[PDB]
Amino acid sequence: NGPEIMSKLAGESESNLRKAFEEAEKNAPAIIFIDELDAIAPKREKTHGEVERRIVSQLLTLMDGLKQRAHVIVMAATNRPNSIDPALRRFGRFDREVDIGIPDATGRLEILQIHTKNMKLADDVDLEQVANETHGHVGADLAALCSEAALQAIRKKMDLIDLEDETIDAEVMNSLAVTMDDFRWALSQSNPSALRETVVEVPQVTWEDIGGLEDVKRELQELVQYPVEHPDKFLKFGMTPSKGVLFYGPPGCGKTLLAKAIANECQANFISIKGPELLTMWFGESEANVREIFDKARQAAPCVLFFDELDSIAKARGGNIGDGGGAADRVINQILTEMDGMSTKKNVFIIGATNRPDIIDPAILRPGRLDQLIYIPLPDEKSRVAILKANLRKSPVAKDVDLEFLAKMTNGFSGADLTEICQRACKLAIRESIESEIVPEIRRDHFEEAMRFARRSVSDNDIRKYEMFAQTLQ
Amino acid sequence: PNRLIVDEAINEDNSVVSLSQPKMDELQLFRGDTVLLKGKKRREAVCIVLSDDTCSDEKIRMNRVVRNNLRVRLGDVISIQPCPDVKYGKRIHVLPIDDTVEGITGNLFEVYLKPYFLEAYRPIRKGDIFLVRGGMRAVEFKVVETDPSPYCIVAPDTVIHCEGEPIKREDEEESLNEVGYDDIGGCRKQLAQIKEMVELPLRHPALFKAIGVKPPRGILLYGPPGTGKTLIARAVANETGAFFFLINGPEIMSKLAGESESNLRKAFEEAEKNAPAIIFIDELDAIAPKREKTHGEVERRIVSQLLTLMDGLKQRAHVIVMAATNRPNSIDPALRRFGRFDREVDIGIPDATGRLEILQIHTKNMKLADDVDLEQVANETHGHVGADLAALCSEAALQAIRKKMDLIDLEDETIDAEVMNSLAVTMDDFRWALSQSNPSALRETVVEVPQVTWEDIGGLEDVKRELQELVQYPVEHTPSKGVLFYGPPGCGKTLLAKAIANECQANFISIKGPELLTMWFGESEANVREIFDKARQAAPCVLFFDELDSIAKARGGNIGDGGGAADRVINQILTEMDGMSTKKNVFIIGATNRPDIIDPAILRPGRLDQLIYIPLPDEKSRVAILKANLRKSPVAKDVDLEFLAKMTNGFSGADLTEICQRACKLAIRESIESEIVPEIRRDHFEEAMRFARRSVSDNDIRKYEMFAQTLQ
Amino acid sequence: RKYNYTLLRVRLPDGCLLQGTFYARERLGAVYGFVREALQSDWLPFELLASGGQKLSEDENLALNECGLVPSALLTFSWDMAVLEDIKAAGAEPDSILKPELLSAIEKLL
Ligand SMILES: Nc1ncnc2c1ncn2[C@@H]1O[C@H](COP(=O)(O)OP(=O)(O)O)[C@@H](O)[C@H]1O
Ligand SMILES: Nc1ncnc2c1ncn2[C@@H]1O[C@H](COP(=O)(O)OP(=O)(O)O)[C@@H](O)[C@H]1O
Ligand SMILES: Nc1ncnc2c1ncn2[C@@H]1O[C@H](COP(=O)(O)OP(=O)(O)O)[C@@H](O)[C@H]1O
Repeated sequence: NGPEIMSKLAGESESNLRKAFEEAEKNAPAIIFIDELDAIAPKREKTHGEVERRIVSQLLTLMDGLKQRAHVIVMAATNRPNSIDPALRRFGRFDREVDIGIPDATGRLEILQIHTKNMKLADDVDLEQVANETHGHVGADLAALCSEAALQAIRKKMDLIDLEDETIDAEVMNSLAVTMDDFRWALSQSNPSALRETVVEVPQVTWEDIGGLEDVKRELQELVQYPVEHPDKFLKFGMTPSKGVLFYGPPGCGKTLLAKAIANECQANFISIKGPELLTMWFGESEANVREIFDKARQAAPCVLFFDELDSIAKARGGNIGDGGGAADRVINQILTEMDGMSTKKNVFIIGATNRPDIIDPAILRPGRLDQLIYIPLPDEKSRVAILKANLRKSPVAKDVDLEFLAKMTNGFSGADLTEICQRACKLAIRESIESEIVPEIRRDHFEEAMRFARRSVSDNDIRKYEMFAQTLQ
Repeated sequence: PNRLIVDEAINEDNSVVSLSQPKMDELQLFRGDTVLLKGKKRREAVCIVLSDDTCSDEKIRMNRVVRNNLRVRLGDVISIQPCPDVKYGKRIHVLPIDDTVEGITGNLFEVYLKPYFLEAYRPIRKGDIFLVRGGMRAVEFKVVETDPSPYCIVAPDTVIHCEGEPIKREDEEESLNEVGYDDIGGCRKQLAQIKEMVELPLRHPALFKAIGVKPPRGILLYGPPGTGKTLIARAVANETGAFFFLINGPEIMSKLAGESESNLRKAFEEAEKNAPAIIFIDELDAIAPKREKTHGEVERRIVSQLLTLMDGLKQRAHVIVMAATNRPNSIDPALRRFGRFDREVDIGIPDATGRLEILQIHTKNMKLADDVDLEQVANETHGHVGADLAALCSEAALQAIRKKMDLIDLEDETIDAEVMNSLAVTMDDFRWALSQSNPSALRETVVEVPQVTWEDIGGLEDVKRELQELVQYPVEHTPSKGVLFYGPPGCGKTLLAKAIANECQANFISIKGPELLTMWFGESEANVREIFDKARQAAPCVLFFDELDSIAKARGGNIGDGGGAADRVINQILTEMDGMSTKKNVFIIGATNRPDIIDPAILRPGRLDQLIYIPLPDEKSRVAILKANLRKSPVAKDVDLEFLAKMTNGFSGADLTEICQRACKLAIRESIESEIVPEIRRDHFEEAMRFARRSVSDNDIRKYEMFAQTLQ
Repeated sequence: RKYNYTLLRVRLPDGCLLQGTFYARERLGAVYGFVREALQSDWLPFELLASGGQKLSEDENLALNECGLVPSALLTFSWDMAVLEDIKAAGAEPDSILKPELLSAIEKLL
C-alpha cells in the first residue's frame, strides 16, 4: 500500500518495494497488489520531492522486470484512473485496467444476500427494499448494515440469555432471527460513503413504463438495434448508421425513460451526464474529463451515453445574451472530437437532450454527431390517459375513478405532472388504509383531492415557444 | 424501579438535583425533601430534590459536584432513597482542598463557607466535597467531621469550624476546575453531535468489541481560533473518563526527521495502552499541510505516518482521534477519505445568546456590581469568540484590581481573602475593557437567528401564510425547498426571509451582491460549495441569495460584455442545489429585481419551485408599515398615519421608512435645541412629506405585472 | 395540564413533620393560619422558608402556584429571630413545636 511505503525513510521505501517483487518471483506464481497506487506513485509533474520521483522510477523498472519474473502479475487499485503517473499505464507494465465503480441496485441486493448467508432472517425482512433505499452505499456500507442488524437482534434476545463470554450454545444462536426493524435501525445509523459519485447501471425502465410516444419508441429501436441486428442490409445499401439522436421539447415528457428503455431492452449500461458536470469541466479548467466520460462508455459497453442539458455550455457563454460570437467553446470542441473518434462497433450509442434547442452549437447536428432530431411535445389526450394508467399498474383502482376525465382536465400537464397526481392519490389512499387499522383500492376522492394540489410544470408561453421551434424546422 | 440515568444539571447549585415530577410522585416525596443517592463503590450522597419541565422521566439531573461525590459519570444509573430522618447538625468541621488554596490566605470561613451555608439549609455528609466561588478564585472544601452522622442539614444555629492544613486530593478525585460540559457556552448543537458519535463507544465499549463494524475513527473540528475546538475535545474526555492525549503540529514539526514520526506513532501506542482514549491533534494544517505546498521530506513523511496510524485504528480498539483546523479545505485531502477523518463539525462563531452564556461562565468566580449588564455586553461584542470574551473578562477584572490594589497595598506571597471579597467589577471596568479588546473573528461571516419577526413587516399577509405553510407542511404532514421573490425594491424581500427564520428559530445566512461579485471577480466560485456546506452545518437555516443578477448587471445587465445571464457563481449554485435534499432542513430563498434576465434554471423543478410576487403595499399595508416603523418611538396623537398613507400612493415600504426616520430626526433636533418635543408630532411628518418621494415608477410596476402574468 | 391541588409538608426544629392539603391557588396567609392552629403556641411569631430558598411572608397575598409550591413542597420552619434570642438567652430548650392535640395522633413515615 502507498502510504506505508511512503512512511519509510529514503532508501527503505525503494528496498521494501524491490523485496516484494523478488519474493513474488521466488514464490511464483504470485500476485502483487499495490493499494493506493496514487499515493505510492503520484504524478511526478504534480510533486516536488526527489523520493517520490525516485519511487516512481523504481516501480517503473520493477514493472518492466516482469518480462523476466515468470508467472508474476501485478495488480493495483486507485480511486481515480487519472490520478497516477501516466508512465505506469504505457504498453507493458499496467496495460490493462478495469472500472469497478459502484454497485447498482441489483448488485447491492446481491451484496446484502452474500453478507446474510449465515444470518437467520425473519419473514418481514426484505433485502430488495433495502437495496433500493441504500442509494450511494458501497459493499463496505452494506456489510456494516448486515452486521449491525445482526448485533441488534443479538442484544435484544441473546444478551439477556448468555454471559459476557466467547462461547455460546448452538441452539441459542440458531434461535436468534433478525427482523426488519433491526435492518431499518442500521440503515438510519449508516451513511453512504459514495453518495456524490455518478452510478452507471443497466436501467430497469422498459417500454411499458412510457405513456405515449409510440413512434419514438420504435424509432430508437431502429436507431440502436437495427445496425447490429441486420448489418447485411446496411452494408448492401451503403448506409452509414447514425451515432446518436438529440431530443428537444418541454421538460417532463419522458426523455429520461426513452434513453433508459432502449438501454434496458438492449441490456446496456445507461450513463447519465448532467449539465452541472459539463459546467464543472468548463469552469474548473478540467476539459480532460470529457475523455473520461467517453472512455467510461467505451469500457461500459454495451451502453447508452446520454448527455443531458446540452444547452449548459451555450448558457455558460451567456445563453440568451452573451458576447457577439457563437456557442463554440473548449468543452464542446473536446466532446465533438471524442464523438468523431468513436466507432459504432463498440456498442455505444449517444443520446442528447435539451430544453433550449435554439442555442445549441449547430456542430452537434452535423453528420456523424446527433444529426437526427426528435420532438417530444406534451402528451396528447390519449397519451395522458396512457400515462395515468401506466403509473397505476401497481395498485388497485376503484371503478369510480375516471382517468379520461382527469386527462381531459390536465390538458397542459406533462407526464411528470400526471405521475405526481397518481403518486399523490396513492399516498392519500395509503393514509386512509393506515388509519383504518388503528383502503384496498384508490377511490375517486383520492384523485380529486390530488387534483387540488397538482399543477402543470410547463406554462402556456413555454408550450408556444416549443411548438413554434418545431414548426420552424418543418 | 427507583433508579434513574444520570444526566446534566440545569440548576448549577451543588445541593440540589432535579427529577421529573411523576417519579417524585411515585416516591411520594415533595419538592425540597432530602434524599440519598446510591452510586458506585458503595458510595452515597445527600441532596435536595426539585422538579422542572425538562428532565426526562427516566433520568436524574445532577451537576459535576454531585457526580464526583458519587464517583459516577453521565450515562450511569443511581438509586434514589428518601431519607426524611435527617436532622439538623450541631457542629461541622470543613477544611479546604490544597489544590485550590494556593496564593490565598485570610479567614476562608467568613468569605466562603459562612455565606455559602448561611440560611441555605444544604444537606451535608461526612466526606462531601463542594465548591464555593468568589474572589476570582474557585475554592473547594471537604467535610472532615460531623457531630451527627453520617449526614445532616446545616442550620443557622449550626457551628461551622475550620482549623487545620488544607487536604490533599485523592488520586481518584478530579479537580472541579477541570474543563467539563458546564464550561462550554454556545455551539450546544455541535457538542450534542459529538456526544452521539463519541460517548457511546467510550461508555459502552462492549457494543463495538462484539462486532466487526467500527465507529467513526476521526472527527475534524473546524472554525476560527478561540471557538472551543480543543475545549470540546477535552471536556468530552474528562466527562467520559477516556485518557486525553494532546498533539499539535508545531510539537511534531519542530522535531528532526525520525524523531518527529516516532513521537507521533508513540502517542498512538500510548493511547491503546490507556484505552479508551481520545487523541486530539491541534493545528492539523500544520502537522499535515498539503503536499503540493512543500518539498520537505519531513512534512510528506509525517502525513504518510498519520495516514497509516489512522488506518491502524481498526486494531486500536476504543481509541478515537480528533483534530482541529481552521478550514476543512486547508489540509491534505487524503485525511478526509472514507474512514480516517471523514466526519467533520463546523463550530462557527457564537451568537449573542452564546456570547452571553460564555461571559456568564467566565464570570462564575467574579464579583459583579449591580450595574454590570452582561447581556448588553454580549450584544455589543459582535465578531468575538470565546477566547476574546475570556480576555474581556480578564481585562475587566484587571482594571478593577488595579483600582483597589493601589489603595490596599498588600505586598506578600498570598492575598487576603477579605480584600478579594470586597473587590467588585463594575460596568465602567467592562466598558474600558471593551474599548481595549479587538475581535479575532471579525473577518468571517457571522450567522445567527435574525431578530426580524412577522410583526415588523407591513402588508403581504398572504405571503406570510405561504412561507409558514411551506415550512410547516413538510413537518406536520416532493415538497419544495426554495422560493424566488421578484418585484420592486424596498418591499420586504429580505425581511420575509428573515421573518420566517425568526419564527422557526433558524439561522439566517445572508449572501449579498458584493459577495456574489467577489467570487466571480476573483474566479473563486468554488466557495459556493462552502456556502451550501455551511447551510447544512447551520441547519435549521434559511439560505438567502439576494441580488441573484448582480453579476449579470456587473457584466452589462442591459448591454453586456462577454457573458449573459449565467456566470461562474450561479452555475455553482445550480450545481450545489441539486445535491441538497428536502430533509436537510435548509430553505433556499432567492430575490431579484430583474427576473427577466436571471438564468431561468433556478426555477426548474427541484430548485426554486415556488414563485411569489411582492407588489407595492396598498393603503392598509402602508399604514401598517408606518405603525411598524414607529413601534419603537413615542408618537403624538395628532399624527394621522392614514392621511399619510393616502398620500403616499406610489411609495414603497423603504420609502415610508425614510419618512418615519425624517420625522424622527426632526423631533430629536428640536429636543436637543430646546434643552440647550418629547414625542414626534404631525409637523415633523408633514415636513418629511415635502422631500420624500416614491422610488418605484409606474413603468417598473408594469414590468413586474407583465412578468407575473407571463409565468402565472 | 397535570395539577390543580397541592400537598405541603413542614420540617420542624423538634424533628417532627407537619403535613396538610391546600388549593393550588391558596394564599400564603392560609398556610400560616394552618401552621398556627397546629403549633403548641399559635401566637408565637415564625417564618416559613420555601424549598427554592425564597422566604414566604405571611403579609404577602401570593398564591401557592405562584410561589413554586405546587403540586407539592417541603417548607422549613423557624421561629422569629426576636423570640429565639429570648428563648436561648433564658436557657429554654424549644423541644416542642406542635400542640399535644396533634402529637397524640402522630404516625410513622413509610
Ligand atoms: N411519457 C411519460 N410516461 C410515463 N412517465 C413519465 C413520462 N414523462 C415523464 N414521466 C415521469 O416523470 C418523471 C421525470 O421524467 P424526466 O424525463 O426525468 O423529466 P426531466 O425532463 O426533468 O428529465 C419520470 O420519473 C417519469 O416517471
Ligand atoms: N464555546 C466556548 N464556550 C466557552 N468557552 C470558550 C468557548 N470557546 C472558547 N472558549 C474559551 O476560550 C479559550 C479557548 O482557548 P483554548 O483552550 O486554546 O481553545 P481553542 O483555541 O481550541 O478554542 C478558553 O479559555 C475557553 O474557556
Ligand atoms: N413590507 C414592509 N414592511 C415594513 N418595512 C418595509 C417593508 N418593505 C421595506 N421596508 C423597509 O425597507 C427597508 C429595506 O427592506 P429590505 O427588505 O432590506 O429591502 P430589499 O429586500 O429590497 O433589500 C427596511 O429597513 C424596512 O424598514
